[PDB]
Amino acid sequence: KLMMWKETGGVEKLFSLPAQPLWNNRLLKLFTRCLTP
Amino acid sequence: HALCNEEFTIFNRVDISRSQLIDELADKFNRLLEDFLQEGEEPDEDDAYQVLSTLKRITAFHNAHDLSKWDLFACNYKLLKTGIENGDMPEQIVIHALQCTHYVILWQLAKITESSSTKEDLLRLKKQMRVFCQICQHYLTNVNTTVKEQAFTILCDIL
Repeated sequence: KLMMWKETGGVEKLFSLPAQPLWNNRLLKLFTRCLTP
Repeated sequence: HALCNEEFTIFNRVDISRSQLIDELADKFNRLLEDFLQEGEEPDEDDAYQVLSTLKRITAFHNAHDLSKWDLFACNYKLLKTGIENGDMPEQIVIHALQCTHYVILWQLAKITESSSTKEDLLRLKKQMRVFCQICQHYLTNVNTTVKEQAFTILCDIL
């Protein structure tokens, strides 16, 4: 769990990933396409 | 999901297996829910355990699998409505229902991209979205901290 949180705990990943974890790349795109510049 | 990649020549077999598993889970869920809510008398605890166990599997699979052909939005949304109306439902049941409904809404969107769907489907998605947010708000101001935490995450991502 701490290894994971070191993977994703960085704020750059914190501001580029969903809060509720979505595993499929389809739904990840559904979210991250709303991330503008 | 790792074994269901189309480019690999196993999709037929893995999809047959996927279909059987999800089918059994869906039939059991519907059958159990009919007696669960029932509007007629008081529910017990072992059947609540079974319902929670089945829902924990359907939710776990609806995060990477498109369980849309087995329309469940009616089941989950009905369950949540009885929960607001009575105010005695189990917390984990609320949490996993609130998760599975977010998943079904997200996949419904996933399918609105091909443009093969008529305007009726877009309006249906709007109707399901506004209904969901209303229920999530009430669950953002609940007594159970786990429930309120799950509400926040889901509402933020949906918005």
